[PDB]
Amino acid sequence: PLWFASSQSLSYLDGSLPGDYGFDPLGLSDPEGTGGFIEPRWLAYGEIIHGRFAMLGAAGAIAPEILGKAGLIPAETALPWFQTGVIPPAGTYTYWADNYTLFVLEMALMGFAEHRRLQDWYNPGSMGKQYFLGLEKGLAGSGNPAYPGGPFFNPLGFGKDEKSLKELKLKEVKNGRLAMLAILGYFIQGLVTGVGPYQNLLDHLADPVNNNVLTSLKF
Amino acid sequence: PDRPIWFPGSTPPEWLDGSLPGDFGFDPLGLSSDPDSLKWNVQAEIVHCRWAMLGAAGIFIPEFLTKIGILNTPSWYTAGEQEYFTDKTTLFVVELILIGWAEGRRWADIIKPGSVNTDPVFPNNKLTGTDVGYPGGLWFDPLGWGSGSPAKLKELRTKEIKNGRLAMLAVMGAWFQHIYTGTGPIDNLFAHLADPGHATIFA
Amino acid sequence: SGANFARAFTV
Amino acid sequence: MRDLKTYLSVAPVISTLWFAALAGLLIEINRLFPDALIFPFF
Amino acid sequence: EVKILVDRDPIKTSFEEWAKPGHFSRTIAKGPDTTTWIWNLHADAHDFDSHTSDLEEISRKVFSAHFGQLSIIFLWLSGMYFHGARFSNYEAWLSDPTHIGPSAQVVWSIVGQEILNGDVGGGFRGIQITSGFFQIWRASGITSELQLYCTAIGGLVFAALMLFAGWFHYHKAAPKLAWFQDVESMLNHHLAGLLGLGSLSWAGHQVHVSLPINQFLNAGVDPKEIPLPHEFILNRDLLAQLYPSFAEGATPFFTLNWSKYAEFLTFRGGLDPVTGGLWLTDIAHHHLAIAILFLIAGHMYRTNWGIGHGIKDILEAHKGPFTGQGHKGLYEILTTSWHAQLSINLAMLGSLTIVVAHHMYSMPPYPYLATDYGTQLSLFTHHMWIGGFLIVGAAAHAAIFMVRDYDPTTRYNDLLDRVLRHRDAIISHLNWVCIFLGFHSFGLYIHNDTMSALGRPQDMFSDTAIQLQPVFAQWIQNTHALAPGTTAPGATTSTSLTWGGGDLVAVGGKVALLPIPLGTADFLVHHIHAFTIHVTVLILLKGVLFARSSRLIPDKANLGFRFPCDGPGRGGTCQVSAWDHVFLGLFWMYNAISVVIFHFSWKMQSDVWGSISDQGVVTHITGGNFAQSSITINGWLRDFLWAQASQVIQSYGSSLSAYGLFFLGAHFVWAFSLMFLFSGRGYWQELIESIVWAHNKLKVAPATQPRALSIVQGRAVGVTHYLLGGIATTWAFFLARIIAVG
Ligand code: CLA
Ligand code: CLA
Ligand code: CLA
Ligand SMILES: CC(/C=C/C=C(C)/C=C/[C@@]12O[C@]1(C)C[C@@H](O)CC2(C)C)=C\C=C\C=C(C)\C=C\C=C(C)\C=C\[C@@]12O[C@]1(C)C[C@@H](O)CC2(C)C
Ligand SMILES: CC(=C/C=C\C=C(C)\C=C\C=C(C)\C=C\[C@@]12O[C@]1(C)C[C@@H](O)CC2(C)C)/C=C/C=C(C)/C=C/[C@@]12O[C@]1(C)C[C@@H](O)CC2(C)C
Ligand code: SF4
Repeated sequence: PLWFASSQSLSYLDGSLPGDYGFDPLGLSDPEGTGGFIEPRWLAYGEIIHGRFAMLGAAGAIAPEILGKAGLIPAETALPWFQTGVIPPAGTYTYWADNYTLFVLEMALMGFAEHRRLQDWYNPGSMGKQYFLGLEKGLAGSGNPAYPGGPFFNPLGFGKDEKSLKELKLKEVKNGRLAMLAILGYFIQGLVTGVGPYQNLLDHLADPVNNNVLTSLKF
Repeated sequence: PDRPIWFPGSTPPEWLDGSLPGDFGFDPLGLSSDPDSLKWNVQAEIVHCRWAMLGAAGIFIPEFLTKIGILNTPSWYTAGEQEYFTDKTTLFVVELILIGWAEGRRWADIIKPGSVNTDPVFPNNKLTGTDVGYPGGLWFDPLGWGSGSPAKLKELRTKEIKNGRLAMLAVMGAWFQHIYTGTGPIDNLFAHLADPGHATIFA
Repeated sequence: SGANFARAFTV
Repeated sequence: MRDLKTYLSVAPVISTLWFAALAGLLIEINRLFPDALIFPFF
Repeated sequence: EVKILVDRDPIKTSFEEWAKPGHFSRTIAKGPDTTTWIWNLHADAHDFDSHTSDLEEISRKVFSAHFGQLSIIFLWLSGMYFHGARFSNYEAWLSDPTHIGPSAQVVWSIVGQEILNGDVGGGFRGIQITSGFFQIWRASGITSELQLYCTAIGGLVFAALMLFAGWFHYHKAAPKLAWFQDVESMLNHHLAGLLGLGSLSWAGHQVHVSLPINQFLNAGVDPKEIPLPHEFILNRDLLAQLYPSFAEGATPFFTLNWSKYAEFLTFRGGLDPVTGGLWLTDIAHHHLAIAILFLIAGHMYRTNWGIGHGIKDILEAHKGPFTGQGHKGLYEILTTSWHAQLSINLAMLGSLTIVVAHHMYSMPPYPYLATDYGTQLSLFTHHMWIGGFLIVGAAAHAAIFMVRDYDPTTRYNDLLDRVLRHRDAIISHLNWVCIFLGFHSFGLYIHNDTMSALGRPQDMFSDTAIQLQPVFAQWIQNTHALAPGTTAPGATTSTSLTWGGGDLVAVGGKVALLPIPLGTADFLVHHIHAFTIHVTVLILLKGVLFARSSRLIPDKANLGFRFPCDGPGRGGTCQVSAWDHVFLGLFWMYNAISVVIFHFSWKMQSDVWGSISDQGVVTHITGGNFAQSSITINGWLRDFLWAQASQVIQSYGSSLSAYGLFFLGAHFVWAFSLMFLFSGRGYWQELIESIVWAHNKLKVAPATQPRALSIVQGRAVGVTHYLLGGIATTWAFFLARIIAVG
């Protein structure tokens, strides 16, 4: 199972990683001359985190449109993913507080989460020592930064068997890559046609020949 | 040693062992690497804590009372402008002399720890305190709560230091609120509490 | 343009 | 902190701070007293 | 193959090294015994090649220094933009550019210097600026102050980012040696990435932002009513009304029928009558073509893949009639030593700057730039001085390489050896041609003066007695005039108006451009230019060639690049090092540049610039006396230096007094330089001895014993002061004259 594998890339890609298909034409994860933010472990961690966040965003950007079209949500609430107030020139919506107040609140909460994550990445078992209202016991981590586990992050006990765990890791990385591609498609479509992706799918299904990339670009 | 620190999971600097009251290993810039620097910084922080604490009390008590109909004291920002029984410069000079005597005594104590513990006029009086920044004696410790076990003393000093830090932050916040907005701090607090959503700095 | 010149002579 | 003070004690830095302070004092004196060709105090 | 190789934390950031000076060199690091130590600590500060010998440390230090320089440049740009935003009259100048003088500096009111706040116009007082920034901002489309504020903030942020990047790359992740020596990837990225993408993006900005705003401005609309630039992007109706072609979108470009875009991508050429500048459509078209060409040309060298070309293969495989084997070991020489690369790059940059100056005065690329005479004069003079300095520095670095980085054992080059083996013939022929050119060119002027003084005006080399016309230049001018009809079917008009024939172009009652005639004076002046250039080339080439060894001193390489002399023997051997040759060539470069700028200034003031009336006649500034008065030295001294200095000296009590003050100060510094240039060290040391005795008599003698400056330091001080004084004199004179009368 090799995709565009090169002689240089096949040397250090031993297959001991989920979704390791030996694909690296530019040789970024080469194991000599590694420094700064270029290191195979950091790159793998970043890929996993990107996949998770992209899956969350891809689900959340397409849920409201479908929910509104099905009639399960009030019409004034269902909006395309760029009319929600992210891009004020495209559109704006009103909430229970100003946009910048919500920005500050999200920044504070995400800082509290992400600084603890970063300190865990730096020192493995340090983060579960200091008193944190008793929660630190569940935040010790499993020693692998990518998959901390523990009661808080693995309450259902999934992936006890090593083979099942490997299969689940492969599923996670594949779904993350798919969601990243989907988010890129969302961005480009919203840049070109200026309409939510669900409406694009509906128009394509209504008449595929008259609705595609070519007709908008005309010729 | 294993006390809580400002940044959990990090390593505290080597010159903050943890014996000092109110310590959390917060000194990224390394401004207190030298010992004399440490002593001067400790004294400055203690004095700043006390002064800012008195200032916060004297700013936030009369203003809150004036929010009620009990008193009619004017706003803290305009206190300097309002007229009094003498020109401001004379009061400034008298205050300068009176505070300068005490500051000279304190500075002499700082340079030489045990040289100004005796009353020059009547030598029967004395100051029993045996630490720089904690004069002791009847004048400054009339109840005698200062003397005690080292653990209780450390706890009390930590409480005083933390209250002082909060007071400094509150005083600076009140000043910046008055200049930026232009209204009494209690008015801003009530406006924020009425509408926590939109009544922020962004407005 | 007057305000820009006045910025130097504020004191 | 020791070496920071040592560097700030070097000749060019001390010289430039001293000359800046002196120039500021002269500038402020000339602004407070606009112009003078003789000493009229005595 | 091609990869990223870095070292983690080669050095640790600590204040311990700051405490003691001179840590780079041990002899400096020992401690100061005399004052000379101080003067050494600055002389070897950036001599990275002598602190160590490993190439890795030198390369890392070079990278960090480059980052620091970039940060400084960004800070300077941010400061200029903020000054334009805050203390300026840009908005007043925008509405009425012809009758308002640009100004972006305001003086305080401390002592009596408030008289420097001259009345430029538009309800503002301040120092008039001649940097040409206002034209740049207007051509960019900026019509407010908030945009300038945002640009200044962005510049400050970029400066901070550059400083952080420099620190990070020196102290945290330092690239390894093999990373630096990968020139194929460097060339590919510098051609395709830096020069192609940048010009393509600028063409995008010009097409999308600058063109519509400038069209609205030229149409006569008030600046405060023009729509904001982003409204053009958001609204297709406005663009469609302004340009119908945009109504079709990007469809034509993908369909290869590009003629639809002929509305705003033209080939007319010439000058725009309204503003006296190049058509912005032509500039955008040129930028797009340049982007395409650079992107195509950036994919030539083989990097990490099968396709491409090898630099070593190209150099080795080239067989020619005159060269032969030739270029064989040049790759190692050019990839091993930094000094060769520095020399080549310096020469190229100097030549490019000179060409830039010529092309920029020939064809004004900004609106309302041609009619501003002070800006044109300042830009031309500044750019030519910069080019001359860079060209001079190239020779010094070539000499450094030849002295300290050349060995024939490990790295051998055939062409370099062949050049070295017959240096005498080269020097002899250069000397002969210099003598002949100078003799003829200056003898013509001397003969003109002598025949003038004797009352024999019919025996001159003039436009009436004996004619020497530059026939080749006139033929070229005629060919360029006739080219647009036949040689350039696409171009509607001439490339520039400087070529003879055509029509005068004037804006707002002031002449912008007209054909420049050529006669005997141009012939003589061009030959003088050639003479000075040849002499400077001779000095620099002799210094470079005879650096390693000479007939007088057979072992000049051991003594080094910077040694004052060898001794009183052999008849005297002062100034034999290549450093002294550079120090000698600086004066001749200064002479040549001064003569060239004088020629340009007088010709432009006499036969191009001026005023035009309603009837149609043109009155030039000096009455067109250059053609008859510039053939004698008396004419250059009387009609140019004496006549045009009235405005400089009679500026006392007015808003131009600083120019007269600088005029006198430059004279003082020029006279001061001769003190170091003429005297010697021994006298000063012997005087310092008596002064030191007088000091020791009163117990105030220092521990660092005073010492007179070394010979090389004395020569360097002399040449620095001389150049500074001359350049400042010319600067003050030019600026005062052209601000007063222009
Ligand atoms: C530098 C160049 C220069 C030149 C070209 C001239 C030219 C001229 N001068 Mg001026 N002059 C000069 C400098 C110069 N002057 C200087 C520095 C002064 C001192 C102030 C004067 C003062 C002066 C005076 C006082 C007078 C002149 C006059 C004249 C004329 C007389 C020439 C003559 O008869 O001898 C020419 C003699 C020759 C032998 C020519 C030799 C050169 C040949 C052609 C060489 C060619 C070489 C060959 C082609 C190379 C290859 C060889 C190969 C084929 C094998 C002539 C037009 C006289 C006059 O009034 O005229 C109108 C006059 O009375 N001159
Ligand atoms: C493109 C950039 C460039 C670079 C990177 C270098 C790099 C180098 N040069 Mg080269 N050089 C250049 C251009 C450049 N040069 C040009 C244009 C010239 C022609 C003048 C020279 C001529 C030259 C000479 C003659 C020498 C070098 C040498 C050196 C090396 C030592 C630098 C030194 O110690 O100075 C440290 C810094 C100083 C001494 C600063 C001196 C102060 C300057 C001269 C004053 C300018 C006055 C100022 C503008 C006026 C304001 C007035 C106000 C202050 C009152 C260094 C590797 C030296 C060598 O030995 O190489 C190994 C050497 O001897 N260079
Ligand atoms: C016009 C230019 C010039 C000037 C100004 C001087 C000046 C001087 N000569 Mg020199 N000299 C010159 C040309 C000049 N010389 C020439 C052409 C020669 C022939 C080779 C000599 C040969 C010579 C000899 C043989 C001797 C001197 C000596 C002297 C000194 C005499 C005492 C005196 O006048 O002090 C008056 C002092 C001043 C006018 C100096 C200028 C003061 C400056 C402007 C003050 C600094 C202010 C300002 C903040 C500068 C900052 C700089 C900036 C980078 C920040 C004095 C330094 C004699 C000596 O050394 O006596 C002790 C002596 O022995 N000279
Ligand atoms: C994380 C991400 C997107 C996250 C989006 C989120 C959270 C969105 C959230 C919101 O929508 C909601 C929910 C609701 C809205 O109201 C608000 C927003 C805020 C909008 C995208 C990543 C997107 C990442 C992408 C597209 C990455 C692509 C990478 C590629 C193609 C790399 C290729 C190669 O690197 C390889 C693999 C190997 C090398 O050898 C060769 C090359 C070619 C270099
Ligand atoms: C003393 C003080 C401090 C305030 C305010 C003091 C403040 C905000 C101090 C902040 C210090 C900071 C943030 C330092 C940070 C760090 O140094 C650390 C700790 C460690 C390093 O490693 C890192 C860095 C970041 C360098 C304030 C005193 C105020 C007084 C007396 C007010 C008196 C009055 O109100 C009354 C009573 C009545 C009014 O009518 C009149 C006035 C006169 C107005
Ligand atoms: S000491 Fe001076 S005079 Fe003597 S040879 Fe050297 S440079 Fe010439």
